[PDB]
Amino acid sequence: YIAPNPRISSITLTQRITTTGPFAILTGSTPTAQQLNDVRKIYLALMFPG
Amino acid sequence: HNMAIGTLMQREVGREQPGVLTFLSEQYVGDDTLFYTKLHTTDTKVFDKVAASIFDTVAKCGHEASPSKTMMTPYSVEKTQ
Amino acid sequence: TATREVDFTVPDVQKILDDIKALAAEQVYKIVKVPSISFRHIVMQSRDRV
Amino acid sequence: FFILCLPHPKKINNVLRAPYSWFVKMWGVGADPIVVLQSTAGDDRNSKDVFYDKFRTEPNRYKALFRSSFYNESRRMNEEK
Repeated sequence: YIAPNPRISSITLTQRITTTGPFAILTGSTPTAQQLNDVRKIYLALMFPG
Repeated sequence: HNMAIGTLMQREVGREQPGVLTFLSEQYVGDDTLFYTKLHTTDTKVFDKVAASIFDTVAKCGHEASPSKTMMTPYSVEKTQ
Repeated sequence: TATREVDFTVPDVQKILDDIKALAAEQVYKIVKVPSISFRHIVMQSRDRV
Repeated sequence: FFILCLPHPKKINNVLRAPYSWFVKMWGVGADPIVVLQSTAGDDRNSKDVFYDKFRTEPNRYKALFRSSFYNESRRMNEEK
C-alpha cells in the first residue's frame, strides 16, 4: 500500500511559514487493527465489482 | 578588545577564503565571543583551511587561543555558563 | 511517537543553493601544450610499407 | 571519578573539568537523523520572543564534516587531558 506524497497538502515557504491543509487532523491520524481490516474490505469490493 | 579582535577575525576569513562563512551576529561579553554564522560548504579540505585562518588571526594578534577550547559546531551553544 | 519516522517534507533550500554554486567551478575544458595523439603506426617486418 | 581526585582533589578537578565539559557539548552532533525542538522567533539572531513547536527529526547536513582534521586533532588533545 502506498501513502500519497506528503507535500501535496502542505507547501513550506521560508522556514516557518507553511500552508496548513483543511484536513490536518485526519491526515495526522493512525488506524488501529480493527480500522485497517475495514480498509482491506474496500479494496476487496473494488477489485470484484458486483 | 574582543570587538577589535573579532572584527579582524572576519576580514582574514573574507580575504583568504571568500564566499564561505558569512557572519550574521556578534555578541561580546566578558572574556567571551560568540559568532552566529552559517557555513556554505560541507567540505573536508576547505573547512580545514577556513578553521586554520581563524587561529592564525588570534596568534598574530598576540593571544594564544587553544584549539581544544575553540568551539566550531552546528548544534550546540554555550554562552555565559 | 512524534520523532520516529525521518522527515523529508521540508526541502532544505540552503543545501541546494550551495550545490548550484559548486557547479559553477566545474572546469569543462582543459589547457594543454601539446594536443593528444591521433595516429599510430605498426611495422609489418618491412622497410617501405607500414 | 571520586577515586581519581582523592589524591589531590583541588588540582585534579581543575584539569579534569575541561574534558567533562567538552564531552557534553559535542555529543549528539554527528549522527545522521537529528531530533530537535523546533523553535520560531524574530528575524534577528538575538531575538528573545520565541515560540516552540513539537519535537521532530531531520537529516543531518554536516555528517561528512566530522571526518575533518580539526576535530581529529581536537579530540586527541582532550584524550590527552
